[PDB]
Amino acid sequence: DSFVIRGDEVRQIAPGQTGKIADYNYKLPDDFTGCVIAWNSNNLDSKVG
Amino acid sequence: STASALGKLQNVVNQNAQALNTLVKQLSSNFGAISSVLNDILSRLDPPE
Repeated sequence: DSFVIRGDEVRQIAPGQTGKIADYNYKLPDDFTGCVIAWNSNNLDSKVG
Repeated sequence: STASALGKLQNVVNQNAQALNTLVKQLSSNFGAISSVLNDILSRLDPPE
């Protein structure tokens, strides 16, 4: 599963985690197996406008 | 007239009553948890802890 989020919210992607994204957009199960990949796309996905 | 001649039966009754009473009394202990009542723990934390 793929998406793009803000830099501060990466800590909200964890089992048993709460916040604004983990409860309204994407919730992970408590016994989640698998794992998470995150990287930065500031110079590509951010525009001066 | 003279009492205390039936120590054995009274001792058996006292032993049973005391054992049951202390078994009931043990419910109030903490065992190192935050609280001794389940509802307070449930209604004050998310499930991870």
